[PDB]
Amino acid sequence: VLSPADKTNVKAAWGKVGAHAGEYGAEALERMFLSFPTTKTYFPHFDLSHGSAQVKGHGKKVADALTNAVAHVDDMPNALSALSDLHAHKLRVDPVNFKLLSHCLLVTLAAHLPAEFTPAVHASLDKFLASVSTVLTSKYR
Amino acid sequence: VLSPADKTNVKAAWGKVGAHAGEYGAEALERMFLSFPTTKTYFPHFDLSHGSAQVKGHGKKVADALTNAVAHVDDMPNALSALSDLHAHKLRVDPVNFKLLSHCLLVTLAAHLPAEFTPAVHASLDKFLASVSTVLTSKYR
Amino acid sequence: VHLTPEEKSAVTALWGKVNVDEVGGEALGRLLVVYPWTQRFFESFGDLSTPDAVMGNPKVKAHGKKVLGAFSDGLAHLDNLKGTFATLSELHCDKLHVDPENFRLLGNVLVCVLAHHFGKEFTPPVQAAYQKVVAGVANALAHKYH
Amino acid sequence: VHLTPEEKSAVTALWGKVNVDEVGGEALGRLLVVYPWTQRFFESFGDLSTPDAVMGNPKVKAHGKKVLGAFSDGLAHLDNLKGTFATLSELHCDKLHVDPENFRLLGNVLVCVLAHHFGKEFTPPVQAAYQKVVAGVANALAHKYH
Ligand code: HEM
Ligand code: HEM
Ligand code: HEM
Ligand code: HEM
Repeated sequence: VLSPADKTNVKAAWGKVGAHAGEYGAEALERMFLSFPTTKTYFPHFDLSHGSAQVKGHGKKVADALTNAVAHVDDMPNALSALSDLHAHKLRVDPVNFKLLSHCLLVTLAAHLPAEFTPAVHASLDKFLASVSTVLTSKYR
Repeated sequence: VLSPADKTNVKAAWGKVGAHAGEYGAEALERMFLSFPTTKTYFPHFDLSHGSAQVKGHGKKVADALTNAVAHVDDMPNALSALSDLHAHKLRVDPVNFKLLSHCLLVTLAAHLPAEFTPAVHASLDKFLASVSTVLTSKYR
Repeated sequence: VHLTPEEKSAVTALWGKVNVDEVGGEALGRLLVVYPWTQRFFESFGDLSTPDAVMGNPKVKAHGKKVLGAFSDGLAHLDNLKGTFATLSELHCDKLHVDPENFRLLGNVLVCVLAHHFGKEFTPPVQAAYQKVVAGVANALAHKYH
Repeated sequence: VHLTPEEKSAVTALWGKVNVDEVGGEALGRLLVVYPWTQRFFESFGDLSTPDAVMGNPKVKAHGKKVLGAFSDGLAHLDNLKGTFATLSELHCDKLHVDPENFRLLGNVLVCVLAHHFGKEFTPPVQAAYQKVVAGVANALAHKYH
């Protein structure tokens, strides 16, 4: 469960991301594709070259979904319901992959927010991304 | 989330286990220690030899907690809150290990209950052990 | 892989009693029922809405026999799993786009099915040898991914 | 560890800029804060109840320096990680009883720390190289477990 302090830390850190969300989402994806190539199996229909428009576009979508979750941090299962259905019933991405994207998002935030990525904040963001992953995987079976 | 059919399936299977719960618990542990030797790091104080009494006694406790969970299948967090605290604040077993014991328990059940271990019951039991695992690691951080 | 002679021979003797057609059908079928997301690769097989439909599906059954047949032929190459499954690894990656985590899930389902079939004969040490085999096959199947 | 020479030069290039003493205390400290169950091995280290207690604990900082010193030394032996880390693998298994999953968690935290310190210089390709390195070290440290 997220604690009051976790929620504060996540809103603060995401607040600083601001209007960079999209860019950071695309970077998180590129990091994932290169560090964990098996994740590429879910995107056979994308051009995955550096700077690809499909990657930027998808980055923004992911980032917007995370922004929505932060905006609704006290009601995430309902805020992400539609996405939860989509992953469970259509996309059917193996659960292990969520841990990989989460880690790459943390690396990306660390690379861009040196003053805000303290140990406490790192801890809260990791818990937050784990909670998002849980919600997204909750209807799989 | 456990559906009505899952609970029924889990109650029926566990019902046949009956007075063998303790023997199966011990057998599941032995299979885990042998198949996944890294799990032995949590029991440096046990004699882990075949038939040692610590494994037996511990297999009984594990099996009884599972029996209690099956009986409280609709209220698990509450019924297992004490074990949840124990694992989170004292034992501090890494979450990955729960998957390993769960697999070994399923193998144990398939071994001893061939007519009852149908595909649907296999599905329910794996979901049930996953939920139990989730409950036991819910207070870790 | 790092298989002890008593382990190598425990695998081999058990495998000689296996009906590949039945076990294959059962392993793949159970994979699809227990981990429903794995159905994503098999939309053209037909109806997979219920366990009964999955287990009775002839395309599921025939695909299971094919998969386990290749697994079976690999048990004669334990000292070289990588070279034996190399072209299969490439196909799974480049043509089929199958997340290798699926190979791990099937392995564990396979181990449960062997236990279901052989009961008492599938002792703790026999299981440990098969766990090493199934992880070795999984790793060989994923080795050419890029 | 299969590393291209250009990956190996990126890894070495960056590592040349690291203050191992400081990065060692940060990585160990963050492991114990983010994944608090790992504190089970350090009960003699005193107060680990809040983030500042952990991050500034002189024993955590000294232990971090020791861990990262040994890790550095491994970066000079990328073609023989298993041999380099054999006695430490044994020690972690037989004396300290450390679940090897802890080595994987530390690797991931080390990657976050490198990213935190180097910012943009820690490009996606450089990360990818470091991920192969931390997995290889974790694997080497686990290799003598039994
Ligand atoms: C932080 C966790 C994640 C979130 C918030 C997220 C969110 C999203 C969003 C917003 C979409 C767009 C759906 C739409 O068009 O409305 C999407 C699609 C998709 N996601 Fe997820 N996702 C997550 C993790 C992953 C993972 C780990 C993978 C697999 C590696 C994955 C694979 C896909 C694929 C293949 C699509 C379809 C892309 C396309 O065809 O355009 N997602 N996701
Ligand atoms: C199915 C999930 C599990 C359940 C239901 C479970 C249940 C229990 C129970 C009932 C106890 C005894 C507490 C007491 O003595 O009153 C216990 C203790 C313990 N468990 Fe868990 N356990 C599970 C998984 C694991 C895993 C995966 C590990 C690590 C591999 C583990 C390691 C331990 C250890 C080391 C103890 C203390 C044993 C002793 O010192 O006597 N458990 N568990
Ligand atoms: C023991 C591990 C496995 C082995 C040994 C194996 C082997 C094979 C073989 C020999 C083929 C025939 C390819 C050809 O016609 O040349 C094949 C096809 C295929 N496999 Fe596997 N396989 C394994 C696991 C899996 C899993 C777990 C999945 C997904 C859940 C999967 C998905 C597929 C798919 C989608 C095809 C193509 C079927 C078609 O043509 O419609 N495989 N496999
Ligand atoms: C990169 C991975 C690691 C390396 C290279 C490493 C290296 C070392 C070294 C050089 C020592 C001192 C050996 C001695 O006292 O003779 C040590 C001790 C120790 N390590 Fe590891 N270590 C690693 C990861 C970890 C992890 C992740 C943990 C647990 C979370 C851990 C737990 C310990 C403990 C408890 C000691 C003994 C502390 C004491 O003196 O009381 N290590 N390690």
